[PDB]
Amino acid sequence: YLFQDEFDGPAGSAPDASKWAVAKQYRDDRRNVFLDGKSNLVLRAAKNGPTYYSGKVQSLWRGGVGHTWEARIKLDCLTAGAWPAYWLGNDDQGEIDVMEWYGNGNWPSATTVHAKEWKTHNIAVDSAWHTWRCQWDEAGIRFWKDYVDGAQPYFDVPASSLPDWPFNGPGYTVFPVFNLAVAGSGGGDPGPGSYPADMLIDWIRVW
Ligand SMILES: [Mg+2]
Repeated sequence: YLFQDEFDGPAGSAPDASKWAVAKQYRDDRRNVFLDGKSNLVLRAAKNGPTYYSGKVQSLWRGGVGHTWEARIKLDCLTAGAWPAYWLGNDDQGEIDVMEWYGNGNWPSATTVHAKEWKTHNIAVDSAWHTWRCQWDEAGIRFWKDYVDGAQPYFDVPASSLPDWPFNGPGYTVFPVFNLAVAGSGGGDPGPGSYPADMLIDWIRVW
């Protein structure tokens, strides 16, 4: 693999500090961002009195065009207020939102490519383990859920379809992000929700 983390390690420990920056409400607290000892990174949103704390990690590694990206994710957080997301970010222009689920009761879970000009596709996601695959090459960006050899992508965004396509710029790269947001537009009010809520990631691989 060009980049991977299998999130192996003792229960309660931090994700690999050579690969991830833990967002510092997000906090760098092992109660909210921790390896579970069973090969998963856990991002946990928890209520501390009136206040919610949760977790987010950003990859220190950035990858460019021509690769396939896949993560295995379990959403134990499909509740009001919660907003789990797996995305490939860029500081400047563009974003690949591989998988988002919204706790606001209004927006369907979806995959979205942003050029600046965006394309979105609704996805179903429940609380079971699923894999989420993104191939991003010169010609476009396409996606699979629970890939098996020869499966067709559920969503294909040709580079040509978005005139302001940033992704073929020289040296353009993206960083993987996993986060479990609470409230905001996508999460809605967490009051009626069930906390603590967990987003689990078994692995991310890029090749
Ligand atoms: Mg693992």
